[PDB]
Amino acid sequence: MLMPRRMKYRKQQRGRLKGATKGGDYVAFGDYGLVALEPAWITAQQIEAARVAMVRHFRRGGKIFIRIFPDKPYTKKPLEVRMGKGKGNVEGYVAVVKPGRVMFEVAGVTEEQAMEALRIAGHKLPIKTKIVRRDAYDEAQ
Amino acid sequence: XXXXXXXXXXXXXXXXXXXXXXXXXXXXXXXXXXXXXXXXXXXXXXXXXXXXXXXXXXXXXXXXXXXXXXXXXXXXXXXXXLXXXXXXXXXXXXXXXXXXXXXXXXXXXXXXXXXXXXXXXXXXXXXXXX
Amino acid sequence: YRLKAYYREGEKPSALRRAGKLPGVMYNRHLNRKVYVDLVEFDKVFRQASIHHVIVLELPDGQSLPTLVRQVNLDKRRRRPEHVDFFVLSDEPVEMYVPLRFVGTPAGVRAGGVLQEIHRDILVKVSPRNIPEFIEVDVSGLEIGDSLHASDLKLPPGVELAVSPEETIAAVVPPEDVEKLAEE
Amino acid sequence: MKVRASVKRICDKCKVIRRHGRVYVICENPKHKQRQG
RNA sequence: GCUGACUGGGGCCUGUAGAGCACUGAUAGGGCUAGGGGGCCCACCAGCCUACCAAACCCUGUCAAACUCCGAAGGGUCCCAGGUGGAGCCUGGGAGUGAGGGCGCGAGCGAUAACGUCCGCGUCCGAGCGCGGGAACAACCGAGACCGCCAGCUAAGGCCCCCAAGUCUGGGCUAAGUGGUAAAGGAUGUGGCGCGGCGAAGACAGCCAGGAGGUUGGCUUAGAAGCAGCCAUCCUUUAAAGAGUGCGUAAUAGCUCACUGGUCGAGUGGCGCCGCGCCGAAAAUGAUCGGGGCUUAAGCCCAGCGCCGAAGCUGCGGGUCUGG
RNA sequence: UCGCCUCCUAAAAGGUAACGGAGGCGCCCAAAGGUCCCCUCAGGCGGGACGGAAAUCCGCCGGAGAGCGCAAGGGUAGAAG
RNA sequence: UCGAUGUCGGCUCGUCGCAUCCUGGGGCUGAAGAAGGUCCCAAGGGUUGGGCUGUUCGCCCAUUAAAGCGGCACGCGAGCU
Ligand SMILES: [Mg+2]
Ligand SMILES: [Mg+2]
Ligand SMILES: [Mg+2]
Ligand SMILES: [Mg+2]
Ligand SMILES: [Mg+2]
Ligand SMILES: [Mg+2]
Ligand SMILES: [Mg+2]
Ligand SMILES: [Mg+2]
Ligand SMILES: [Mg+2]
Ligand SMILES: [Mg+2]
Ligand SMILES: [Mg+2]
Ligand SMILES: [Mg+2]
Ligand SMILES: [Mg+2]
Ligand SMILES: [Mg+2]
Ligand SMILES: [Mg+2]
Ligand SMILES: [Mg+2]
Ligand SMILES: [Mg+2]
Ligand SMILES: [Mg+2]
Ligand SMILES: [Mg+2]
Ligand SMILES: [Mg+2]
Ligand SMILES: [Mg+2]
Ligand SMILES: [Mg+2]
Ligand SMILES: [Mg+2]
Ligand SMILES: [Mg+2]
Ligand SMILES: [Mg+2]
Ligand SMILES: [Mg+2]
Ligand SMILES: [Mg+2]
Ligand SMILES: [Mg+2]
Ligand SMILES: [Mg+2]
Ligand SMILES: [Mg+2]
Ligand SMILES: [Mg+2]
Ligand SMILES: [Mg+2]
Ligand SMILES: [Mg+2]
Ligand SMILES: [Mg+2]
Ligand SMILES: [Mg+2]
Ligand SMILES: [Mg+2]
Ligand SMILES: [Mg+2]
Ligand SMILES: [Mg+2]
Ligand SMILES: [Mg+2]
Ligand SMILES: [Mg+2]
Ligand SMILES: [Zn+2]
Repeated sequence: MLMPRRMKYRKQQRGRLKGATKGGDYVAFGDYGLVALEPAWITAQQIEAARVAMVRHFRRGGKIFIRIFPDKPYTKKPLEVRMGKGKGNVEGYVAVVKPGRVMFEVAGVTEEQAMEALRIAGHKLPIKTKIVRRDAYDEAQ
Repeated sequence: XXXXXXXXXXXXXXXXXXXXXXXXXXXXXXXXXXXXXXXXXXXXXXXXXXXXXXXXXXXXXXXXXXXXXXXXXXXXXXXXXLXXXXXXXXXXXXXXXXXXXXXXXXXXXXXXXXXXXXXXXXXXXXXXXX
Repeated sequence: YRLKAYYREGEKPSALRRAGKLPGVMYNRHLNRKVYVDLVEFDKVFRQASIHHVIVLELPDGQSLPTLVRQVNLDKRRRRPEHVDFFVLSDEPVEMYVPLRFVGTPAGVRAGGVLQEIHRDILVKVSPRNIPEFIEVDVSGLEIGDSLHASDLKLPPGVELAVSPEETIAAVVPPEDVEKLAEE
Repeated sequence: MKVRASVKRICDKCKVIRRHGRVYVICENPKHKQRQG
């Protein structure tokens, strides 16, 4: 999958999901990008499932830029166990994405391709998405 | 009207040497007969007697922006203008007169011509060959 | 590129937009006024104007002063403009972003790879009067390996730069085909 | 391809109709025939 | 005996929200560059190349309860002021209580499941299962019931009948009974904004004609002729016709659409939004939004006048507890 | 699991729970105490006999990242080292 | 609900759901026909007898148009066992 190589703490509280995006709202790298429209924990297996979908659509071509990173520990208690006895074990890792974050984005591929490519990856994600392309993203001078 | 602008501009410039500007019939041909008709007074008149077709609309505006109305007898419908800036006007016609009678079409298909300014006629085309 | 502006006294910015306008501001050494522009109209300009070309504003005083966007703040969600910063041009030397027009088919593409345009601009200081349009760039020749950058561009008359200039501006990276899964 | 939740066109000769209050996909080639359910 | 809660003005104490990487760690790509596969290798003296691995470091993008260069709102406390309250403070007598619960918000746990669980502030129930609304219903909305009245104004919620009061007045929306409660996801459902593109030098649809020569473009174990992956990525005679839009041959053939001629001779296709609706939608005794029923509404949205409506508030009479 | 210490959870005073998250203590020092006087680190880059990539040296550059008996935090070179 | 709500399986007796096993309608089929597959509509009525195990369940035997899956305090002990 995709996950941190080291850590200071193996497990962490759940935290909340209010707010916009904090950052990562403009294209920055490629020509097109997939933006999140709802709050959600995107799991490593979801990210992978999307990325492969990408590389799979446009076989041998362009560059894909995964911009979200699963570094937050997802926990789960053993099958059929009661409440108590301490915190559960790490089942996987997630990426906390809030409305507006540009999760993925492609480069070096025909427009038509960028579309169907990003559309598919959307389906793999557990939230509503929107495709876009460089615009007022030139945050400069 | 951005591409049609160049179209008319070109028709006019070409409509300059008005010596054999004629318009007749023998249509409904294939693409194989394309290079055919396009060989009449081109193998005796050279790059002087050619056959170019364009929008009737844009064509009827050309004749206005440079006197040559009277094309009322012949105007409506799908038409072609066998422009001949050089090479015998009556000779470049003695061609379009045969190929037509050859491609299987009665001696009835000639919609007037303008020889160096002069409204020809219908039957006045069956003679421009003989 | 003509874009009209209007003055703002000091009434709820939330209203301006809940209307159809886009609040903003004008400034440089001297002068700094709260202004605004029609949203749907400012967008049509910026789409091409961007921050690479000078946006000539106006006002009631019929004073068409030249400027260029210093920064546009977005809405994060809804992702649309929410405020603009207009920099009024003078005669003084100013630093701006001039678009890099990478022209040519890099040998690395036909071969194997994608032209990742690391930097589609480059802040450079210059004279308002003398503002370039686009700094062309020689891309052909770049193979799969590393790629040209920063200190490798034809800097027009009176236009140096505020870069490293080691800052890589482009690089050809091999393409991604098949064969995946490394964690067996 | 008959009764699904996602009814689209599949091919240039497929036309999206709507009768009996439902969305049907009508087309020359019988397979593409769809509904919604 | 004015010091109370609460409040105004000062002074600081602080590190949450947020944000941000300067610290501690986590981070994707790129550059540069110790190494190490290894590579041309003139062979020890270095060396050169590398769409692999890859430090440190810089650039672009980010991440944190146990990160913080930074940092609110607020909160705490002291001082000066308001504040006469079943306020406070001091001493003593009598206790009961030490199973709490729901709701909101901030965290943990949980699986951001539970009429779950554990803390934090608040609030109600508890003890207000007294009253009005919510069909019914401890804790949702309204409101703190001393007693009496065949008087009055209101609250929430209502004003077609059940059922007290508008079948009220203007502008819209919906056509499903949506309203009367589910998602991703679909769709020429309706209505309204946009912004571009084409069109009376004739667009859009339909119809009529053409839709060609380079040649079956090169490349494939069978073959691949416009229709499996690439280079060059173009030419020709042209009104206009691709090294081709689907259908289709084993492959050709065939039928098509890209484009334009021409009739016709007024608008017409593209996408981005917003409102309300359609499908998506299967569970167990008999059904229904509480019922009847309701469609320019008796639904939804937005203005307005007016009424109904509690044990709340007035009016009238009475009792009682404090203080003066 | 049961007492004690550090950090978080703890909602920027204090306090605050759960079989919540993550680590320590049940010692030690006669110098690791008192006072007086001096001294300033870690690393980075050079240059260096054996010298790993830190032995000890030399030269710049370096406000603290070193050190402070042991956990963690706070603190600290204008010293607590 | 612990000042008591008898607990598995069978028997008996039904009744309901539909996410349909058969039967009836129908679309697509890689549907020639016949026989299938799949999806949509549809419970009106049907949905066998045995061997083994307390069994539910399953595995077999022999048939069948079919030998459906679930609910009713895992229906039914003031009805039986
Ligand atoms: Mg006082
Ligand atoms: Mg006080
Ligand atoms: Mg105060
Ligand atoms: Mg913090
Ligand atoms: Mg935060
Ligand atoms: Mg204060
Ligand atoms: Mg009291
Ligand atoms: Mg007492
Ligand atoms: Mg207790
Ligand atoms: Mg309890
Ligand atoms: Mg308790
Ligand atoms: Mg309480
Ligand atoms: Mg409690
Ligand atoms: Mg409480
Ligand atoms: Mg909870
Ligand atoms: Mg509870
Ligand atoms: Mg709860
Ligand atoms: Mg407790
Ligand atoms: Mg109370
Ligand atoms: Mg009550
Ligand atoms: Mg009761
Ligand atoms: Mg009540
Ligand atoms: Mg009630
Ligand atoms: Mg009272
Ligand atoms: Mg009244
Ligand atoms: Mg009211
Ligand atoms: Mg009434
Ligand atoms: Mg719905
Ligand atoms: Mg939806
Ligand atoms: Mg109305
Ligand atoms: Mg009263
Ligand atoms: Mg009294
Ligand atoms: Mg605290
Ligand atoms: Mg606090
Ligand atoms: Mg000493
Ligand atoms: Mg009893
Ligand atoms: Mg059914
Ligand atoms: Mg059959
Ligand atoms: Mg049954
Ligand atoms: Mg019984
Ligand atoms: Zn079809």
